[PDB]
Amino acid sequence: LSDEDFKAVFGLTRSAFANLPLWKQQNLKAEKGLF
Repeated sequence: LSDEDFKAVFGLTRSAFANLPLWKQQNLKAEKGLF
């Protein structure tokens, strides 16, 4: 998960992802297949 890859696959920055609730974080990770 490089910065641009993160932003690409999540459609948001690490900060904006961290801004998300834990369940949303895990949801997005799982959705992208990132364990």
